[PDB]
Amino acid sequence: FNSSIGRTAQGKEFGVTKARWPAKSVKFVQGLLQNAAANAEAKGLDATKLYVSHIQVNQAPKQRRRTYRAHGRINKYESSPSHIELVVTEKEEKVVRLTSRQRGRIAAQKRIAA
Amino acid sequence: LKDVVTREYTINLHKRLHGVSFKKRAPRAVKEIKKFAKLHMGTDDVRLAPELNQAIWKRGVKGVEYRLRLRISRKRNEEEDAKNPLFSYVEPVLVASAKGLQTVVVEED
Amino acid sequence: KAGMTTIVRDLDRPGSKFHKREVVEAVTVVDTPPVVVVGVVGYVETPRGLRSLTTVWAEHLSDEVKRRFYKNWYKSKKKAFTKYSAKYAQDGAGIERELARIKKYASVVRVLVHTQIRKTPLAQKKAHLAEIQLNGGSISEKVDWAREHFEKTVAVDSVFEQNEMIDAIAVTKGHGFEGVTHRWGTKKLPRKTHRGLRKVACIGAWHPAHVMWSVARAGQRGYHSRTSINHKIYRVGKGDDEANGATSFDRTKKTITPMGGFVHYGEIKNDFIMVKGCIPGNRKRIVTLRKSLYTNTSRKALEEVSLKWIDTASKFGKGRFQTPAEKHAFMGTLKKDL
RNA sequence: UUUGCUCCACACAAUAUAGAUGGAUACGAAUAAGGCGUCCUUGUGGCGUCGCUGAACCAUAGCAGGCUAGCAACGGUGCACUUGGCGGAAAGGCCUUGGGUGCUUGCUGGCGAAUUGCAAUGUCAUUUUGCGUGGGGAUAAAUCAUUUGUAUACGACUUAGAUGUACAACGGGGUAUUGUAAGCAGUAGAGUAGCCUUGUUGUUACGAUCUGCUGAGAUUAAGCCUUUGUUGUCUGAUUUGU
RNA sequence: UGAACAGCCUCUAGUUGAUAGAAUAAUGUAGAUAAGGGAAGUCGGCAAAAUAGAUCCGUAACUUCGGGAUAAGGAUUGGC
RNA sequence: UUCAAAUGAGAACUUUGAAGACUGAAGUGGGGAAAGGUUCCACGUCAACAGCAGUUGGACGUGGGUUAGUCGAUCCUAAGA
Ligand SMILES: [Mg+2]
Ligand SMILES: [Mg+2]
Ligand SMILES: [Mg+2]
Ligand SMILES: [Mg+2]
Ligand SMILES: [Mg+2]
Ligand SMILES: [Mg+2]
Ligand SMILES: [Mg+2]
Ligand SMILES: [Mg+2]
Ligand SMILES: [Mg+2]
Ligand SMILES: [Mg+2]
Ligand SMILES: [Mg+2]
Ligand SMILES: [Mg+2]
Ligand SMILES: [Mg+2]
Ligand SMILES: [Mg+2]
Ligand SMILES: [Mg+2]
Ligand SMILES: [Mg+2]
Ligand SMILES: [Mg+2]
Ligand SMILES: [Mg+2]
Ligand SMILES: [Mg+2]
Ligand SMILES: [Mg+2]
Repeated sequence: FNSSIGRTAQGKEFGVTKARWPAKSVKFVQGLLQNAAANAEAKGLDATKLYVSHIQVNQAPKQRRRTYRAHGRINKYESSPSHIELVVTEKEEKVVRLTSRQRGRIAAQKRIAA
Repeated sequence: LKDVVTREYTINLHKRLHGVSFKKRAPRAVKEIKKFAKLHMGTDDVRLAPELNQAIWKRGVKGVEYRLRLRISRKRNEEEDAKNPLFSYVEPVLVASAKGLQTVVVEED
Repeated sequence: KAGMTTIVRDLDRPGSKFHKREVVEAVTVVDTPPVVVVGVVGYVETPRGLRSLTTVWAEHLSDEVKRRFYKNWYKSKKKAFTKYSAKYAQDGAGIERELARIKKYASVVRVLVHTQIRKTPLAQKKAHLAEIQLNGGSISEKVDWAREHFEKTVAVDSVFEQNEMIDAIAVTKGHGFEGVTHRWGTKKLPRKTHRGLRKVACIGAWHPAHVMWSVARAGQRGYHSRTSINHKIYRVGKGDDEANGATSFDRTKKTITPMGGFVHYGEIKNDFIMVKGCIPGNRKRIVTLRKSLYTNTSRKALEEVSLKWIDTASKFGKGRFQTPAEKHAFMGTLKKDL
């Protein structure tokens, strides 16, 4: 979701030219990261091995307002809310079928190269 | 070396506000002073005395003085310090003229 | 490029109304300290064009040229050419073999030179490194010349002379994004024009159903490579020479530097080239002065030029004194005392 | 930056194949002319021969090629070790010298093969990569952040920065702009109103303005130049391996 | 201040509300300036510029005798 | 528009102080007619609403508040009905 956003040098480390600083999204995500860390501590998981094994954002139901346009017209003015879920996990670390020719060849190799 | 320190500087606001829109000369002077304090003291938290704000605004939004004599004191941030444990406090120095003055380390200890 | 100034000289052009008469001419001063020879490159002819075969470097490289090989000099361990300098260990056998390869092959020989930017009033500190072709003598003699000139300096008087036609190659002054009116010189549209008049009204016919490559359109103006030619050298000044700005007619002991210095550049402490007219590029910009590609016999070339007077008044305003002594003589004693 | 990186050798595993299955076997020119051999007096020479296709030439036999005994000649081939010489058009190959070490079908013997069951590519090459083993080798940068403005819409560009022609903020000087600051004084000032002993440039009050200190004062890089002064600053983050 | 309930500045009272931060490319919208020429521009002086208050001079054709008329065209203006 | 403090989990926007400005009395002041209908005021309070935000609000929740012989209506007639 990046069309006609601006360019910056801070996207070099990711191999892109288009990157931003969405503060509200970051604050919500780090609130949920704090919750997952606290849940891991309550479960007794080692904090140093934790990594974001699953994270997923879904579209929540939209919230409607109205905007007023020229010539007495009315358009939608909607929020695009989010469902966010994330899971942090600990890091952790043949029958052969040969024909008669194949079997005879293998036996011949065995008795020739010994 | 020692972190708590007070020095008096002269800031040249004329060259910093050169060509700035008239309705933002004084606000830009405020931000310029905060940048000046951060440069000289290395403190992201810079606090301006209200009498310094008065001195900045003394001749309106458009008439900031060419030069300003500042007393900048880096102090320890007590009472639940923020991201950094030091902050700069900027005060106006009562001088007839802000010309001809060099940076001086002021100690009253 | 340091700046520009003014000269007065007698015109020597029989048939002209100003023959044997004084003319005022603008000149461009180029600060040219000696360049340091630090390597040689051999070039072989191939059916696909000219190809570099090998490069031989000098034993010792200064920090100003080693900076050219770094993006973060202050942070680096500065290892550049340290293992290469070991090829000069016993007798430089590897160096000799590479120079022999250049002599045997390599129909074209070029040296690597770098500027002594520390001798200019520039803040850069990072020397400019360029390849310069060697002309004259056999290929072996060219390689030998580079050999004894490694780590040595070459002054500008050994390359250029008075009255010589030379060429200036430089990147022009940048102006960023520009509209068609000033980028291409198109006509301004009438005042009554709705939605803008600094435009080209019709950028194409219906067919071909495309905007042609030849239509004037807005974009980058300036910062282009330009090779301007046929600039006559008016003075090869010497840095270690008091009265650089003096002529035989003037004889006032003064340097080429204007009062207050060249604006945005500084002072001329080195050798310099004074060329008639103006050259591409702005002040402080690196410029390459090339010898003429053809022999010019237009009688505008091969015309000996003798300067009568060089203007050194301040360029930071309407400067009306050539020297501080002249200013003191005119004004007298001031409240300031020395 | 996990005992990372790199080269060499062998061991395993994976990966794929625009498609091995004896050998890409090297003059240059002309074609109403040439090649080769030979001789001479060395030529645009004499003589002879050849082509009419590579249907050639070279390689070619051995459990996919085993084991072993000789004869004859001192040849032919492979492998490392080698002595050099040449090759830059994309050289990365070509010509060599000298021993060693195998094979030799140049010629004679002796032993083995079977049942893959009457065929089933019947697997014999070679890009690339990873994991191992044991032997050498070397010991950086770039980006973000900060910074400059020779650059610039943003990206991009161009500069600077770990103790110094270091950088910065001030200060000093130069340069430049305006046009003589404030303050003080004046026997300057059209005068007017008072007060006197009406001085013979008397006092008081108001008075645009004028004169001196004063080409003074102010401003001066913000994209001016310069600096033996003062004060400070100088290891934060990210990533990259043949 | 001024002729003035004009414009401009201030007192009482009221407000300091209109998404903000950074940077100053092109093209815009609004506001301006311009050497020499002076309508050659354009359908067309569109747009802009020029004029402008007050005092004193001086005002033609024509006219329904009321006007035209601020015709036209000039001079002066501070402070003490 | 700016500085500081207070409050608050959170302050460019709330409150207080300080400063800089504006409306400049045919006002951005003080009242009323039509119209609205509780929007007035207090306490609590921020899910939605406020062109961002919000601890604030003409929002949300709960309450309080409009006192006449003399001010009006009520009476008279108007064009009319
Ligand atoms: Mg697009
Ligand atoms: Mg867009
Ligand atoms: Mg965009
Ligand atoms: Mg709308
Ligand atoms: Mg409507
Ligand atoms: Mg400007
Ligand atoms: Mg229009
Ligand atoms: Mg100039
Ligand atoms: Mg507004
Ligand atoms: Mg004009
Ligand atoms: Mg004019
Ligand atoms: Mg026309
Ligand atoms: Mg016409
Ligand atoms: Mg008009
Ligand atoms: Mg008329
Ligand atoms: Mg606000
Ligand atoms: Mg909101
Ligand atoms: Mg209320
Ligand atoms: Mg309520
Ligand atoms: Mg009554």
